[PDB]
Amino acid sequence: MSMRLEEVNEREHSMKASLQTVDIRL
Amino acid sequence: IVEGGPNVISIVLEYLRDTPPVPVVVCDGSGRASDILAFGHKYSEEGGLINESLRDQLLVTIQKTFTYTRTQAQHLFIILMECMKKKELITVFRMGH
Repeated sequence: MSMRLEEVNEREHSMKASLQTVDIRL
Repeated sequence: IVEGGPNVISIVLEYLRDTPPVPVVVCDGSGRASDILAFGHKYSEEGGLINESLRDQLLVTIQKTFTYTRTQAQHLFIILMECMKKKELITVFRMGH
């Protein structure tokens, strides 16, 4: 669960970066 | 250096080219300019060679996180590239023991 939480933290960091970039585009 | 305003970027340049040049460790996690120094240091190639995708990405995170004008965000990206160039003196404390 600790290593898979390291998955969820890194994956959602790309989700937060892509949502912020899409807000700049729109 | 932690957190740190717009001033700490010029402070990193003043300490990067110091007498003699001395290291500037930046602890991330706190945010603001220490995190753009870190997000540089992770993947900025030969320091000042931040590529084009990062150019727009770094300039979005500067113009959004600092809430500064777009000219100032580009200008702090240029001062960032100056500071990032000597990243061998830059160290990042990536917490997480």
